[PDB]
Order: sequence, then structure tokens, then C-alpha cells
Amino acid sequence: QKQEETLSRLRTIFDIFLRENFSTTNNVYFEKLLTHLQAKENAFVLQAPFVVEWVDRCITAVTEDFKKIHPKVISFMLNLTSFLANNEWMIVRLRELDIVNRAVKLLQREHNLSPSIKLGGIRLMKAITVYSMGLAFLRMHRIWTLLIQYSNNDHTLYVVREARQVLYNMVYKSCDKLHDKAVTLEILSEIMQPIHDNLDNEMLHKISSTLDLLSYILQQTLVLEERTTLIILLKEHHDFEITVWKLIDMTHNPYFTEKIFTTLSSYNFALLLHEKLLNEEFTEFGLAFFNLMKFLITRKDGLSFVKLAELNHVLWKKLGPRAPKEIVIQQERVTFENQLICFHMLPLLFSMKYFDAYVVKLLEISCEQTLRLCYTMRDNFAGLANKCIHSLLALENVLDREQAVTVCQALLYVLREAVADPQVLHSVMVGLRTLIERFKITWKESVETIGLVNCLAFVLENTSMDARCTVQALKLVQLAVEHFLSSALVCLGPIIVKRMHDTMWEVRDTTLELTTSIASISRIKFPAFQRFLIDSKIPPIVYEMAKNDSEVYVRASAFQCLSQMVSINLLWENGLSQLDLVDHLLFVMYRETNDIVRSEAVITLMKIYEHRKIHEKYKNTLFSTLNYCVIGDHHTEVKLNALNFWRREFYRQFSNEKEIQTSIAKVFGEVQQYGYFGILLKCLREETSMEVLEFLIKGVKTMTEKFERYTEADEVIESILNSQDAQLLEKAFETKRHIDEFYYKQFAVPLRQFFEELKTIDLDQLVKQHQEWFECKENFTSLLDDILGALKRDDENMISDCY
Amino acid sequence: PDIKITPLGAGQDVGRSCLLLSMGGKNIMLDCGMHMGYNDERRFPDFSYIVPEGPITSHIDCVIISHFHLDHCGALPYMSEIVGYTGPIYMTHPTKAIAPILLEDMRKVAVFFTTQMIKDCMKKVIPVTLHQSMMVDTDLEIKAYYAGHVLGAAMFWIKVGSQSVVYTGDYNMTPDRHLGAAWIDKCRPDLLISESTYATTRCRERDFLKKVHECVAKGGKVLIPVFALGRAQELCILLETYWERMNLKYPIYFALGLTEKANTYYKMFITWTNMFDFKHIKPFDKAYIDNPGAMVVFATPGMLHAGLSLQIFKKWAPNENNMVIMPGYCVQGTVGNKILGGAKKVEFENRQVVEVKMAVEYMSFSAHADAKGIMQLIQNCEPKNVMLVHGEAGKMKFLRSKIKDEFNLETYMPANGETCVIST
Ligand SMILES: [Zn+2]
Ligand SMILES: [Zn+2]
Repeated sequence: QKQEETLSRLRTIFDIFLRENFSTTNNVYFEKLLTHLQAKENAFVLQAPFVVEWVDRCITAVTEDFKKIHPKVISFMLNLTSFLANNEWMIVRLRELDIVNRAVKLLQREHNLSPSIKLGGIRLMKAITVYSMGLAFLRMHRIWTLLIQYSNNDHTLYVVREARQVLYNMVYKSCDKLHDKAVTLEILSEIMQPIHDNLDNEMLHKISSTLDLLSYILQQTLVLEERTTLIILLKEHHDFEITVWKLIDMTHNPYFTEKIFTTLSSYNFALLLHEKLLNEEFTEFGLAFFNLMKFLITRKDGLSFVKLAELNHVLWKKLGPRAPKEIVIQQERVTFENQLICFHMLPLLFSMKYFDAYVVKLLEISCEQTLRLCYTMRDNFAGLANKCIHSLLALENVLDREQAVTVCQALLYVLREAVADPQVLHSVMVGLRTLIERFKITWKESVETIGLVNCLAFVLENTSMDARCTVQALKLVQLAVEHFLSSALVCLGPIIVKRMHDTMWEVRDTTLELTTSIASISRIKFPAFQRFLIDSKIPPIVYEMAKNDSEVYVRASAFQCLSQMVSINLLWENGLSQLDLVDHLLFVMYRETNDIVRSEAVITLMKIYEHRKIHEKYKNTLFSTLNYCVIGDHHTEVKLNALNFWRREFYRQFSNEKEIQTSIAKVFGEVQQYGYFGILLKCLREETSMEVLEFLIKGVKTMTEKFERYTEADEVIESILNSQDAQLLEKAFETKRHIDEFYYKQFAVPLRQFFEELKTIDLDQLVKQHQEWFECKENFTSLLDDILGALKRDDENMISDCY
Repeated sequence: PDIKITPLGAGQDVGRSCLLLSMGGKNIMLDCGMHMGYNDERRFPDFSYIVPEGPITSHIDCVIISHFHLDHCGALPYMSEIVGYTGPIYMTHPTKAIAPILLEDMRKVAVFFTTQMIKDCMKKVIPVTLHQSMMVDTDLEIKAYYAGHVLGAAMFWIKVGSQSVVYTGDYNMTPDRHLGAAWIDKCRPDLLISESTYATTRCRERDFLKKVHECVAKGGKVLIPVFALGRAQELCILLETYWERMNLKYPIYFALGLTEKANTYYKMFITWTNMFDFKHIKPFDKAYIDNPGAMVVFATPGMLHAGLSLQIFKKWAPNENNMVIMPGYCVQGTVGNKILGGAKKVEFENRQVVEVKMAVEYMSFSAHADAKGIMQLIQNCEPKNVMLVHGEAGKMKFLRSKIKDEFNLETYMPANGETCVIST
């Protein structure tokens, strides 16, 4: 069986690794192996008695000295040990041998490990620390000071986000398993030490790092669903708030104070969850939170305020179901969720306003403790608006139903005031668009949608800003049309026509998107009041700019618009049928490369043929071009659309004793004379793609139950080589349509041959081949063969280059 | 003030080029590129480094893309549509109109990110012209300088309040045929990121023409897999001029869905460096492959990924006289790497092995900067620190000693995911 073969290949390559001389770039291979050792299917290659022997040999080869014994194999070794450390049998074999102890000592006694050995060792620590015996060893070895060293000093930032998880896991598991508080107190004191010791610019780094680590520990306890005693230990022995409030006293920085305020707020929320869970009102959190926010008011800092409000919101949403949503602060019924968003929105409203006109309507949502803080904010009084908007729209992942409505209304107000720097404008328009399309803020929820459309019309019309904002404006108008449905017409009349003539690509494509949206609205969903808006001048300009605008995406968008607005009767009867449209489609479907637009031309043709009539003189050319549109080197979309055309045509024509037998035989005769069975054979036996195969298989299968019943040359070389390509092109600069109407005659295969030639050929093998080969393309054995070839061959002149 | 750079890719490596110039209190993202090796989520740069679990990014002030190679552009739709991003994306006009074609071709080869994502990702793009100081919101001033190495490549000069950075990306300081040499004024930045692909490093051009001519005469066909743009237009002047100065009669087919791009490239070329049809070039179809006489077929893609080039290669393989002049690096996993690596057998759709007997060749055409070019660039710019990100580890280690020896500067070589704090 192949298992011994792949194990032998792995044995050979592992034997290659240990050799003292090594020079191999192209790191990919290593990571590939690691991923292919993670999959559970290869679970036998770790069970074999070879890998642990390799690990032992490499470690006893690295522990005495590795000045140069392994450049990068060590990282693979540690990751492989971590992959081994899962408990079936490896844990006791690793325990009985001196592997894990030597690895930890190796990590301890080194000085300048490159940041891939470190992550491997930390991965080993994480994989071993989930088990009880691993925790016993870690408690024995006094390992945590190394983890503090990593999470405090190193520059990797992929290590610290991995080291802190192991650190917090030891702290939580030691606390919650009823183990001695001596070790937990020692860990916490070791974390706490750079602050207690201090109670320039060098100690501040240690202070900030340990504050951030403490905040991470507290937030991870906040995620927890069970009662833990870590917070009481943190409050009692190393009294936290008093030390932190003494720490804020001397040192001064705006960036550094965000960390102290987030650790204080995270501590408050963690204390709530781990004191209220077991020993009413929430006043104890209340006074602390509000004097904290008052201190942020008094310090006169803007960005830290909105960031802290954001994080308070995130944490409260992180509490989850165990939150009453109504806090009894002091004899009151104060719902907490609204005051966070009031604090969040207020800097934006106060910044863009400049004496209150609209915030006064908002503040009745807030309660008196928020009113006093707002009234001292106003007395307390840069680019702060866009930061607040981006914070608000960072919150949108977790924001349930009504705060979305409130923030949408506030953004509507700030947009209305901004209309009557463009960065705030672009930010608010993007945010309003994404909130509307996510939270379904249809006209019943918003109040002043007329102001929205009017200010958007002014923006689109009278000032002509840069094109990065006009696109967003047209997207907003599109959302307003298709969601705020229940003035607009005279505003959207000339601006569409003017923007369809814009100098830039980015505006014309978006305007075509808006036009096809409002044309799709003009169907049965909405009355014809939109149609006469379109019926002024739009279908001529759409057609004659779909003809030639010299940008491929523009022509694609125009063709799909013209497909959408051709199946409505008023436009076709008034101003579209006069233009010979099918002629231009036939010209496009054949004599036009860049086949992103050919597929949508096929769609437009499908709509025209299905919902209208074409002249009887075009049918031969039509079917010839349609047969050509699938046979030949075309992209997948064109072939799939053309097969959709043929299936729709076949089924549509099919709905029109002996008499039924003769009529049905005539129907198959009419469809085969133009050629449909033979083209299916030639597309089935030859065309190689993924989804076309399933489409053809399901089509033929659905069909086949309703079917079976019925010297001299060197002077030119040196002359070429001694002139630039700018001088071989000055010389180069200075010096049919509508295919013949009987192209389909060759693809005219009768029904009788379609019996036999479909009976002989296999069906599921065609769809099976191209998927099974892709599954076997990157199997483990192929990777081992490739990496053996890479190791044995050493071509120095083959350089990894800019792809 | 402390400049921090933390390459999420392309540090002691190539591909996934992505650098985070967090400096002056304003986050900036350099090139956003893909890695055509890995097929898992490692293909695009890891973005959990900035905002974990957050599908919207509100930290980077601006994203700067140097040139259109798919190790500097391929992740841009993923960075702008899957992970949200709505801020500006500054890039040059030829790169702006060349990138969608390459991204669409990569989409077709890889089948995930739809054409709608391609369009929406580049409605955000802002184009920048050379030597024109354009400002993001306030005290984030960007200038672009002519670089080389591909059509429409520039290297950028970023200033945030008396702290300048010059990011080169890709450049070429030697004079050449296609594009000349990059130029820089006497700005004195507090950093200069650079390239070190050719730290250790005519004859690469004569051996192309003189070999393809001597191979086409013997009745053997020639296959040249290329991408849509880039290197496919480096050669289609040499072959056409070689077969117009010397009268030849063999056809050189050109892979039909490619020919209109050869007009756009040379339309932009004469604008950048300082209708169009070819004489002996005619596009071809799947029927011409089995025809008996000699040909020189260009095809897409350029690493024998999948598509036209693989089906052509699957039929011309057993013949001895045929040849496959791959013109660029072939990454791990493409049939190109096995063939350039001495494989004489390659597997296929149903346990079929094509016994390659064709004469595979390899000729690099990229024209990066060699060893002398980087010290020439340093002598023109005179920075305060030097940083090398693009290339292999040992070559940068060797170049660091020479830089320290000559100019007495420092030199940093970060790994993937390692902040490099630089002081003043
Ligand atoms: Zn490049
Ligand atoms: Zn590159």
C-alpha cells in the first residue's frame, strides 16, 4: 500500500534535513509540509515511530550548539513537535524522553532567535498547556517570566498576540481548577511589577505594554461564561484602581492615556460580570463609569473620547445575554445602551454644527447623568468628524436594530448640514449607504428622505466635485430609489443625461447602473410614473453610447441596461423598436473580442427574442452566430449564456395520439434543422471547463427522459539590438460583419445519430475527470516528489522574480 | 516620532508585497500584492494583523500601488471588497488601465473574486502623474517618480511633517531598450525602502532570436507562454522586426484573445516613455494546433497554469523538435516549475503522462536593478537609513555589508511580520 511509499519518501527527506550543511531558499515548501501535516488524513505519519526519533536527533543536535547547525529547520522542528503534542500516545513518549524540557531550555538560554523559532516554541507551549501534566511541568519550570519577556519586549507582534493567549490560559486554568494561589499570585505580581516598581521615554514602553496585557487578560475574562476568582485577586492584593489613578497623575501623553483608559474601562466591565454573577442596582459601575467619562471631558482630548466610547459599546455588546438593558443607577430606569451611542455621536454633531437645534431632539433619549455631561462637554468645546464617523461605522458589526436607525438619522442630519473639505462628505455618504443596505432603513424609519434626495440632487448638480464622491452619490441615489419608495423626477431628469456624458469612466458606468436599476423598478413593482422619466431621452443615448464609448466596462453596463429596459412595452413601442437593434447585436456577438461584453450581448438578444419578435430575415444569421458563440475558444460565461439561450428557445418552441406525435416530430425536426443535437455533441466531447460540463450533463439528462420514447544574419541582429523600441515603432506608426447565413449547415446532425453517439460515450466520467485530477493534483505524494526535486537540484541561476 | 515598518509579506522573500509604513501618526499601506504559490488564505496578505475579526479597515490613510505585477496588485480586489476599505488608492495612469486586464485574467485562471469586485475596487482608484505633489487630507504629501521595469511603474516619495520616505518597489538604474533608468532629485529622506532581487548580480536577447530562428527552420514549432501584458510586448517587436528585416515565411500565431491589448500597450508606451496592426502576426484558433508546418505561438497564461497554453503544451510535448521558451519565473505548483526543474514526465487529466522531450529553455526578461544600481541610487538620494525587502535572504545579507562599508549607513532586513522601529 502507498503508506509505506510516502513514509519512505518522508524518511529520506527528513534524513536530508539533519545534515550540517544546508542552503535552501523558497520557504514555501516548509509551510506546505506543515499544512499537509495538519490534515487529519495524514494522521498516520505522526503515529509512525520515525518522526519522534527525528525530533530527538535534531534536538540533541541543536542543544549543545547551533551557531550554524540549522538555519531554519529548527522552526519546522518546533512546529512538528507542537503538531505531535496532541494526546493519543505522543504525550507520554514526549514526556518520558527529554524533548520538551530541552525545547523549553533552548528557548530560555538563547538570545537572538529569529521570529519564527519563537512562534514555533510558543505554539509548542500552547499545544502542551491544554493538558494537566503540561501545566504541572510549566508550574515546575517557572516558564512564565519568559512569556512576560516576550509579551513586553519583542517586536514581532505575531508573537505577542500568541504569547498572551498562553499566558491568560495558564492564569485562568490555575485559578479555576482549585490549584494553589501561590503560583497565581506570583504570575500576577510578575505581570504587575513594572507598575508597582514605578509607584523619560523608556519606562513608558514597559508601562504601556503591561497595561495592554492586563486589559487583554480582563477582556478575555469578560468573554467567559463562568464565575472566576481572578478579578478579586487582582483587586485585593495589588489594588488596581488606586495604583492606576496614581499612574495617570505624573506621566502625560495623548496616545499613552488611551491605554490607561481602556484598561480601566475593561476592568470595570470585568468587575461587573465577575461580581454581579454571585456575591439589584448597578450603581457601583455607574458612578465609576460616569466620573471616568467626566475625567475624559476635563482632560480635553477628542480622539481618546470617541475611541473609549466605541470600546465601551463593544464590551457591553460582548457581555451578551446577561445584561438587563435597563440599569437602575440611582432610583432611575436608565437604559444603558442609548447613552453609549449618545456619547459616541455627540462629538460628530458638535463638530459639524460649528446654539443647538437638532441635538435637543436627540437628548431626550438620554437621561440626566448624560445631560449634565453633555452640558459640560459644550462648555469644554482638527479632523475629528471623519474619525468619529469611521468609529461609528466600525461599530456596525454589532449593533442590533434601533441604534442603527438612530445613527442613520444622525448621519442624515450631518449630511444635510454638510451639503448646505470633501473627506467628511465622502465618509458620511459611504457610511449611510452601508448602514441602509445592511439594516433595512426603508422610508417608514427615516423621517426626511425628501431632504436626502434634494441634497443629493444639489451635490450631483451644482458643484462638480472629484469623481470619487460622485460615484458614491449615484450609489446613494440608487439605494434611495429602490428602498425609499412610496420633486424626484425633475431632479433626476437632466442630471442623468449630463452624467452619462461625463469625461471619466467611473461616472458613466455608475450612471448606467443607476439607469438600469430605475428601469427595473419601472416594471410591475412601480407604476409608469418612472417610465415617462426614462421615456424623455434615455433609450437613444443608452443605445448610441453602448455603440462606442471606448471603455469595455461601460459597454458591458450599457448592454445589460439595454437588456433590462427592452422588455417593458412603452419604451419598445415608443423609441427603441425604430432603431435596428438586432443588427448591432449580431455584429457584436461575432466580430468583437473582449468577451465580457459578448455574454451580456447574448443576454440582451435572449430578452429581445423571448419577449418580442424579430424579422423573419434574421433567423438564419441569428442561429449561425449563436452556434458560433459556443463553438470555439470562448470564455465560460459566453458558452453558458448561449446554452441558456438554446435551452430557453427549445423549451419555448416545444409548447406549441397520432396528431400530437406528428406535431412533436415536426418540432424536433425544426429544432434539428438549424442544428442543436450536433452542437451538443461537439461541445460535450471536446470542451474542457468546469461548470459547462455540469450544465450540459444536466441539460441532456433532463432532456433524455422526454426524448428516448419518441555572416548575413548577424548584421540584422546587431542592428536590431542597437536601437530602442521607441525607434522601432516610429517606423511602425509611419508605415465581414454578419457571418454568412449558412454556418450552421455543417452542424446538422439528425436525431438518429444522437441516439447512438450519446449511447456510446460515458457521461459522469467527463465531469469526474477534471475534478478528480484537481483533487489529486496537490496530494501529499506530489508535494514530496516536488520537494525532493527541489532539494537534489541546485540551480543558482534560477532567481525568484517579480511574477 | 518613530518610523515603523512591518512587512506582511515580501521581506526575505518575493511576492505578497505589502508594507505598513506606520509613521508620523498616520498609517500608510504600501503595495498590496498576491502570492501565486499558496492556494489557501495565505495567498493574499494576512489582514488580521491590523483589525482582528473586523471586516472594515479605518486605519490606513492611503494605499499606494507601485506597478501592475501580480505580486503588487493581485490582492487589491480582496483588500477592497471582502475586507472592507473605502479610502483612496493612489496609482499611476498606465498601471490604472493595465491592472484590470491582468486581474480579470487571473480571475479566469483561478477558476475567488468576481468582475463586479474588480470594477468596484477600481472605481475608488485615484490616478497620479509624475512629479506632481498631491496631498491626502493634511500633511500626507505624495510625489511619484519614474521608475522603469514595466510600463507605468513609479516609486513614491511620502512626506508626513519633516519625515520623508522614498519607497522604490521595482526599479532599474541601468540604461536599456524598452524603458530607461529611474530618476530622483536630491531629496534626503529619513528612510529608503529598496529592492534586492539582483543583489549578487544583449546576451539575454541575442540568444532568444538566434535560438528561435534556428529552431523554426528544422520543422519544429515553438510555444511561448506569456501573460496578457508585460513580457508579451517585449518580444513581439523583436520577432516582428527580425522577420521584417529578414524576409521569412513561417507564421507566428498570437492567441486570438490578446491582439487588441497589443494596441493599448503601444498606445500608452509612447506617452509614458517620453490603431496598430502587425505585419506577420495573425491570431489563431484551436484547429491550427495540429497543422503540420512550423509556427511560433504566443499563448496565455505565462506559467502553464491552465487554459490555452496547457492544451497546446499537452499536444506538442512528445515531439523532439519542438521547444517552450518560458520567459519568466514559474512559481511552485505550476507545470512550469516541474518542466524548468528537469522533469521529463508530467502527469495530466486521467493518469496520462506526456513524456516531455521538447527542448525547454528559460530566459529572464525582467530587468531589475543589479548590485551597482542600488549604490548608484543611494549616491543620488543619500538617505539616513536603508531597508531591503524584495528578494532572498543571503543576497541581502551580502549587500548589507557592502552598504555599511561604502556609505556608513545602517540596513534592516525584516522577516515576514516583524516591526522595524527606526528612530531619529
Ligand atoms: Zn515588478
Ligand atoms: Zn515584485
